[PDB]
Amino acid sequence: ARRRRAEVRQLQPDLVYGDVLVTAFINKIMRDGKKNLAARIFYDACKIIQEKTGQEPLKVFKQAVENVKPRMEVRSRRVGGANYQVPMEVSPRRQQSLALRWLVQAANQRPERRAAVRIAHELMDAAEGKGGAVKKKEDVERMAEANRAYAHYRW
Amino acid sequence: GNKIHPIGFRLGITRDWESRWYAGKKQYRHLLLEDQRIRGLLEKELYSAGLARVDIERAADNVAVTVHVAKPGVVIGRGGERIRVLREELAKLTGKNVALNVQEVQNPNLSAPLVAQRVAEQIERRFAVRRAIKQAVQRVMESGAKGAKVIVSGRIGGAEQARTEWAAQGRVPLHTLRANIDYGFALARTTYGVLGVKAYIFLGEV
Amino acid sequence: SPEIEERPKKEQVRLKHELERLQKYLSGFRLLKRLPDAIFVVDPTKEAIAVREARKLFIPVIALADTDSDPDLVDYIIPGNDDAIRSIQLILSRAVDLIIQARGGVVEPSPSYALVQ
Amino acid sequence: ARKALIEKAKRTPKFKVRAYTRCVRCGRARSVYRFFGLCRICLRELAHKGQLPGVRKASW
RNA sequence: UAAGCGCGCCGCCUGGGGAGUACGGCCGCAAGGCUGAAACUCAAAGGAAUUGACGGGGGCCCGCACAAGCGGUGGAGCAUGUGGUUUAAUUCGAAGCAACGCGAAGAACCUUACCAGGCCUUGACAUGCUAGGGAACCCGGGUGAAAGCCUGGGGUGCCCCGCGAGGGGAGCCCUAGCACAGGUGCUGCAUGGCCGUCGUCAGCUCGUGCCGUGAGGUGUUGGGUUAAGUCCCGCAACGAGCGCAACCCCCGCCGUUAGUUGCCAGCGGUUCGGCCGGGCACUCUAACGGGACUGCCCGCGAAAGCGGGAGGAAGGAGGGGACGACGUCUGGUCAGCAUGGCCCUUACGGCCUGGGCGACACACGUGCUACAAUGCCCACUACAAAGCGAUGCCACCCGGCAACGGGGAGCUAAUCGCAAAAAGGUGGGCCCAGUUCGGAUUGGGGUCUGCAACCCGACCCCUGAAGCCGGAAUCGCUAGUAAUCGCGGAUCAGCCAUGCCGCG
Ligand SMILES: [Mg+2]
Ligand SMILES: [Mg+2]
Ligand SMILES: [Mg+2]
Ligand SMILES: [Mg+2]
Ligand SMILES: [Mg+2]
Ligand SMILES: [Mg+2]
Ligand SMILES: [Mg+2]
Ligand SMILES: [Mg+2]
Ligand SMILES: [Mg+2]
Ligand SMILES: [Mg+2]
Ligand SMILES: [Mg+2]
Repeated sequence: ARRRRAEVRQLQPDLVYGDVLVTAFINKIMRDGKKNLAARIFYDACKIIQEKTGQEPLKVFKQAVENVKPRMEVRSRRVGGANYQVPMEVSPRRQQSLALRWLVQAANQRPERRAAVRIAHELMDAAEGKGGAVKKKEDVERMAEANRAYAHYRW
Repeated sequence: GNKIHPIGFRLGITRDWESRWYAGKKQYRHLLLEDQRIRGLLEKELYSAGLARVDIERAADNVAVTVHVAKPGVVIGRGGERIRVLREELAKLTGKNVALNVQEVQNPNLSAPLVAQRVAEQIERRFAVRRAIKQAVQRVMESGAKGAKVIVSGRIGGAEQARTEWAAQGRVPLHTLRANIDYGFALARTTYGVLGVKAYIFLGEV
Repeated sequence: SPEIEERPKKEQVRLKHELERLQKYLSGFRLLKRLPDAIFVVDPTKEAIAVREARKLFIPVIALADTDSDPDLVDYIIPGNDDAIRSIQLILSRAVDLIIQARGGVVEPSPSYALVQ
Repeated sequence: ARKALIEKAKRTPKFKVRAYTRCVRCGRARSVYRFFGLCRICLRELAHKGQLPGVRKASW
């Protein structure tokens, strides 16, 4: 807001892997404060990453997140009559946030019926450079670039 | 629509109840009703006496009423005939036996209700309001108030356009909760309807 | 004061600061409880608000004014430099000397020259 | 219909149901609290004067 | 380089409009120029400066204002308020924000202000005067839907003439007469009181001084800083007041007091639930206190303050309340109340029975339940807080599939009860389907409240609508917040509460 930069909330680390990044993601899976369900959904899903590969879920998790972060996004800026979608950098923080949200949002578009499978497969696909999360992210750099002409308003 | 009742705002702190009894759910209803027919009767009969309060205590289901007047002379009578009937009137209207004590309001010019009543009485008798007001405030301050405010509502001098002539001196820190701002409110009934009068007397702190 | 024993912390902060600026601005001006009988100003243009006030109360104005100033609004002028510390001290000191002598009890020249530049 | 309705409220009639709360100063029939016997206006007006014993502005 | 001080000479003005127009005359190729009125009309037109307000002006600065987000409304059913239509009546008010789950914290009769019809008039209510009777009170008889009208009885305590005849008598009640009552009939621009709102925004003023012919200005323009006219610095100002803040309550840490109905750490006993001894330590309860102040450290800064650090349960206003300046809005309310004025008087007053405020071709606001798998059902198992209750909360039996009904303890309630908390957890069932999603609508059979549930109550038990996430648009929220899950209360016989205020 207007006065100051606003403090970013330090999340409490994860109770299993001890990663702050896992509770973020869990907090995105969470709906109506039903956090038990959420973390219960994320851990089942980590076990699905075992059954379908001898890889640690954390490693693969961290790899999905890295492939869904965007580099640049169109951010809407206004002239005063007509409006230009302008391309520009993405913050570290914003990247993480975008990445986890898409991941979740993407995972729940999926056609399998349990959430834990949906989140696992979508994690698997995204670390393999191509889920629906990755399209979103791609779409977003293909929205910049499609508009690289207007990169001289970089606000 | 604003400013809350400077008495209601104090109550626990700074300023005390005008009725202090206890009653449970089954009882409050009826004692409160009495209180009210009590205050109501004394409110009109002891008009000439200039009454500021009508405090009401109640113990072994027996009722003591302190009437804080400026003119005990008037409530009493010559040798106390008037206060006789007054003690009997209350008893008539309450099925009970009621102590009725008088208490001189030491300085009536620090009694917000009285100051207010006086200005109201002045108005009812076609006195100039602005002056009446301003004087009331001089009287209060002369009598050692730390501050005083007086407000006459509207239809001053009989106008079609209702108004609101205020006037004040010293501090009247209404937001300050340790203050001890007596407050008072009388009507002026007139040929031309009602004007309300508010007096605030500020007396000291802690 | 044994009243300072008590008193909120907020009163301490507020009252100390208050005194402090009182102390600051009113140190000289407290010793007189009456309109003076004359004022003595160094730069009367620099200090023209003060000259204006005296002029208005029929108080005599004495000043050490230099070429910058309007002598017509000074009753007793010391026409001379009013910017050199050296020049003022000369004239402030001899002027005060004159005062004491004339009040009874001639004296020594006081501290002035603290470190003259 | 008011003065005679504050009156018909006191008489208690055929059928116990027909009786109703009705404020004790205001004749008001609505928003009368059974503890005080008072309308919600009446109760505020008195509360502020310190004429409802015990009753205080609440704040938590 | 006068708009100063003066002399010379020229030109021009004499309220605004009519109008630089008309007429005339002169000039011009023409366009038009110059010269230039009046009627009539207005009570001004106008200069400059002042305080505001305003800007599709500027600078600086704020708020869930946007932005970033998360969840909704707008679509569907239904609940509810409103427009409108309708009606005998669908009483009345509220109208952008700030009217529309608002007055209403409880419309079947009551409420109730409306409609119909049946009834009453000194009246349902008050103060008082005159008079034959009656003089408290209480009971049935007709006629009625009920009011009411008509009726017939039981039967005078009291002051007192008194040992009584008999006779004075005050309460009190009916009959008629007189004053008077009654009016939710009108006016919220006649009002008071109370409320909304701009806005918890950071403002609004004053006394003296000083500036200005004056309105007025300074103070309160500036620089910094703050949540803040908060503070600092500066300054023809120095102060002060209403506001801000603080003083008040709740929540967070700890202490002292207190130890039952509350607690149970170590004992001892034990029909297990602290049940008995013990004990108040801890938890609580609730009353009084302590505790935070940029106080300390580092850095920046002239200062105020800021960034960071340490300690501390807690910092930089710790988190929430209460609290609303001078004023604004011809804001809201004569239907809470009060009130000036206006109006009604076998009626615009009053009583009743019934209807209506619940009407439905539509439109809108606020909500609820949803469309499902992060879900739904069933079983089992947990963990709250704040409230409420002795014509009331109801344990526990029993009967009933059940609502509920029979019994029937305990509880003037830190004792007993409402009480099951739900979401959660554990089992199991569903397997993507208009479905074991969703529960509208409709049929039946029951229960309960109440004189009475047809219009019109809730609840229980055996059809299964729309709806596959909602257009333009639009709302809420910055943290224990939103989101989600239940719990309690006021009103209240019952309840149309999915509302409200609270609690976790
Ligand atoms: Mg009722
Ligand atoms: Mg011509
Ligand atoms: Mg937004
Ligand atoms: Mg809808
Ligand atoms: Mg009306
Ligand atoms: Mg108004
Ligand atoms: Mg209106
Ligand atoms: Mg109006
Ligand atoms: Mg209605
Ligand atoms: Mg369909
Ligand atoms: Mg489906």
